[PDB]
Amino acid sequence: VSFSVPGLVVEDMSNSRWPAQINGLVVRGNEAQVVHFQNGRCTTEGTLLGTTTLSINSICGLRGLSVSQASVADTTLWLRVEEPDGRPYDIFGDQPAPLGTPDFTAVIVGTAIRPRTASGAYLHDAYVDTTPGDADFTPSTGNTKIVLRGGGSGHVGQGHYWQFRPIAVEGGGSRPQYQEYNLPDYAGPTASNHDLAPPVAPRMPGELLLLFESDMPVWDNGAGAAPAQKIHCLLPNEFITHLFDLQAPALAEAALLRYVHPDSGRTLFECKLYREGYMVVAAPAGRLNFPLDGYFRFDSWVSAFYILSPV
Amino acid sequence: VSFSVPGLVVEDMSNSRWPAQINGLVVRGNEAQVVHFQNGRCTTEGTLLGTTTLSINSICGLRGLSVSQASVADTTLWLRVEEPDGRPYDIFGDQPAPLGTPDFTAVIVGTAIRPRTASGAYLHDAYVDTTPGDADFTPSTGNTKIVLRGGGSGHVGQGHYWQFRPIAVEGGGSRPQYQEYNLPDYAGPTASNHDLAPPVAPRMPGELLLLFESDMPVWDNGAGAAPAQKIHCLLPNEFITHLFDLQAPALAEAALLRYVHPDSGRTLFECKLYREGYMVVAAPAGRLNFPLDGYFRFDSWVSAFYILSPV
Repeated sequence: VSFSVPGLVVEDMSNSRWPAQINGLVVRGNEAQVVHFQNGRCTTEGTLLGTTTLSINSICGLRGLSVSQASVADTTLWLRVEEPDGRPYDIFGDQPAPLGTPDFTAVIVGTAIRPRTASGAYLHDAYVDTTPGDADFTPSTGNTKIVLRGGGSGHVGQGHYWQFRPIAVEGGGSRPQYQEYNLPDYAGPTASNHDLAPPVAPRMPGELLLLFESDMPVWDNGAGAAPAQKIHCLLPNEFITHLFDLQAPALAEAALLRYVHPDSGRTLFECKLYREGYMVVAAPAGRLNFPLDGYFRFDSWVSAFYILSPV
Repeated sequence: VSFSVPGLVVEDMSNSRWPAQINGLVVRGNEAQVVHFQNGRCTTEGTLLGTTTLSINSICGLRGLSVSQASVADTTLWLRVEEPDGRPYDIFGDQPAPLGTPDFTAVIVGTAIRPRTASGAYLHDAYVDTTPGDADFTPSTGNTKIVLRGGGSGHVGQGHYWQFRPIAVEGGGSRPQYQEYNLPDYAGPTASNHDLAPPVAPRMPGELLLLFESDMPVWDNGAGAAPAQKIHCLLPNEFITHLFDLQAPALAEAALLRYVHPDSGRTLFECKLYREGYMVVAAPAGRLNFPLDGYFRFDSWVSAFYILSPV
């Protein structure tokens, strides 16, 4: 099975850690805070890592049956978290948390949805505090607290299917910081994470990480004064489903991709997609000024010592 | 280029008319209301139709710069609608509306997001009325009205980028009906649609349309008593990106697909994926009781006269 990557243009592809179209290519330096994403992790052989799900609508989300607080105006909803496909979460499996689980610290704003209930469907404005300041964010041990913002009492009784779908993160001076490179405490403050997908840090001199950027919407209680945010990922969802479906074995350490721009009728830059599932370019940190109506094309398997042409 | 379909399991794939995982396979008879979807339309040769976009996060949404009402407590947002990629919408092109535009009539509840503006990012609870009752739904002529529910004044000034992201449809006695098979008036109640993707109506006797189904969340002002809903599409997004990227010529009228279930170690049913971009089965109308951890496999090109084994 020969290796290949999708021929879809960048602006048509979606973020693997957040529901947003890709609207930028940026290069990240070798910062103190190491990339350690749990979502959007796939090898070139199509091995999903961490909490990576192929189910796009399940990304950075939580889902499962409502339970009582004992068994574990704002109203708290308590979920027994499960996998996107409806099957139970394996506490002692080799995932840090259920697939799709948020992989960063912030207060994630979204909607709590109760879509199948016989008495009637229900939804409500909600948020999930994923920071260590929330002792109840413990999806690694089977439960999470979701806060229905300004209502929901009488609607959170046990025994019902719920989804939390993300819309934004909180911003503003009084509110907890959004830190996309800071992993949450999946088992809460009192216990440790386990089975994390490995850190991502380019080993070769001159090669810096290429990240796919999206806009991150911000909630600030109707003010509209908090500063705009972004969120990044190693690979678009379409790369991930493609690699998964393909299962091509890696013939070298990295796959040389060229970024082709039909309107220019030529290659704009080249990059290496390492077996471990991340891209690098020979370029300094910062935003790449290239049109996003171009696509990646697999040209060759190369060694780790293949020297990239400067971007 | 040989034809193939994705080998991904159904429960991993996503609705091409709505942001939701697929969670059902249903069969639809030949009712008075003919399937006429504008989203989720792609041929087996990878040709996109209607308003079908590859940008998953753009589906059933609106986006573009804010304009003044003149140029065209609740606060009305007026958009100059554009394409998902940021390029202008071609009023006199061959789409009924910009790509991803909602293709049914309802009141679609969602979030109006102003995510990049320098003075500060903003968002608010919003809705878009796509029924003929809203004369201001005219994306065919370049403008749509989005209603910010219970606020937003002072934030809707001209010259800013906005997105409306769908969450649910309204339900409950006093509210306009959700009709997923009823096309909207793209040019408003006083003008005609143009360039619609063609109707979907199986020609062969005994063959009925197979649809991929998802849950449709319902907003009913926090009551939680409105009946639960569904939404359907002809092909999941993962099929659509696969067909687009592939561009494989059709060799007959239809591709015989087998639904393979690894756990059962056998084919569960078969179907015909017509070139026009829809699947049929030899089965009566209603829900298909099959596990959704199976996948489709292309086995052969067949004539329209190929007789399907009953499901």
